Amino acid sequence: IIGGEFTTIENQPWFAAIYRRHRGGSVTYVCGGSLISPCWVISATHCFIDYPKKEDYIVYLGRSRLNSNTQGEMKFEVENLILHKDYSADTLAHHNDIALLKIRSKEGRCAQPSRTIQTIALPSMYNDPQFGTSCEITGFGKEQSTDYLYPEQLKMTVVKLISHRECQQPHYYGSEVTTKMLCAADPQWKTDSCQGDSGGPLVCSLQGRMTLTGIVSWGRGCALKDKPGVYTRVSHFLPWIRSHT
Amino acid sequence: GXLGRGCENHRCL
Repeated sequence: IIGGEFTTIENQPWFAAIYRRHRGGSVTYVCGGSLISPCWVISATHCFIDYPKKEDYIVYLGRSRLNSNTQGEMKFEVENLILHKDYSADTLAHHNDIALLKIRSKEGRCAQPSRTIQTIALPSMYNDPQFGTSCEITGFGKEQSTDYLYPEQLKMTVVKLISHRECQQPHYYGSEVTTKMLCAADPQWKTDSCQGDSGGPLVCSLQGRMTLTGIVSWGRGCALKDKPGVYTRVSHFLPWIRSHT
Repeated sequence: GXLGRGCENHRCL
């Protein structure tokens, strides 16, 4: 996404677009993801939990448009789909909402770095930006409530990190938000991630290094007053990421 | 019911 700007994949080169092939052969967009190493994309478990058959998924890198080709784009199959075993969902909140996709081209190759395909750095253990930090989100999600199709062009926006203390206020999310989550929103509630942006990156500049701080996970509505976007706090899951890769 | 971020690619969506 709501608000923000249209972007191109060269400005977001770690961005992974994940689709699912349906019975009958139609393909639909599922979620975003982030390239963290040449063979590994990180995303959200909630994006796959209802259809956990890895053969059905297609992952694109270097892609700026939803339904047309981008020069330099690479297409991948999923070799291994790793969902978090302690994933659960409440009415609003999603817990341990993190997934790993090992990707492989039909030739058995991983991603080849380029102008439009790059990895994003992971954060260090229990190291996050201070609240109030401006961070970027990217995706093909809804631009407004009334959208019935996702936008054709990739989008990005900038939101500010919100403290756990603020996010757990009773008119925010109360105790439904936990310390393994990060909240972020626009101070004027004019821009946010929305449906279809799940799984995609929340990127902050840490020590001059662009870092994957969060994964789009949940939220009530989109750009709704006092209802931030909620993101999986990547820095908490480093042991899980390290043990599964 | 099950709408928005968290509910992509769900039967309940």
